[PDB]
Amino acid sequence: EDKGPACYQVSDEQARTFVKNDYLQRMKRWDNDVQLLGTEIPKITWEKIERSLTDVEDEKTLLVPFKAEGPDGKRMYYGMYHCEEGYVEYA
Ligand SMILES: [Cl-]
Ligand SMILES: [Cl-]
Ligand SMILES: [Cl-]
Ligand SMILES: [Cl-]
Ligand SMILES: [Cl-]
Ligand SMILES: [Cl-]
Ligand code: NA
Ligand code: NA
Ligand code: NA
Ligand code: NA
Ligand code: NA
Ligand code: NA
Ligand code: NA
Repeated sequence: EDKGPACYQVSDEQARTFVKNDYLQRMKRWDNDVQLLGTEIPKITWEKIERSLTDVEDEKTLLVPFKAEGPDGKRMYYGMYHCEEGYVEYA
């Protein structure tokens, strides 16, 4: 049923490798964001990934925050990695 591990199995490094690969892939097609940053390949700097103190084995999403910077812009992103399913959502 699961195309993916439980979030408590995923290290911060694995979480960041996935969100980075995913975001850079989708950045190609996101016009508003590319025009904003002025590049399809921004530089990325990570923030602290906060995990729940309680119900650790039950967490379904890891929040992976990062700034993406290009020549014309810098913007904060909140990647919601849904670990068990194989995807990220962005707010
Ligand atoms: Cl960093
Ligand atoms: Cl992060
Ligand atoms: Cl977090
Ligand atoms: Cl779970
Ligand atoms: Cl749940
Ligand atoms: Cl922030
Ligand atoms: Na299952
Ligand atoms: Na996955
Ligand atoms: Na999970
Ligand atoms: Na890392
Ligand atoms: Na968009
Ligand atoms: Na989280
Ligand atoms: Na789903």
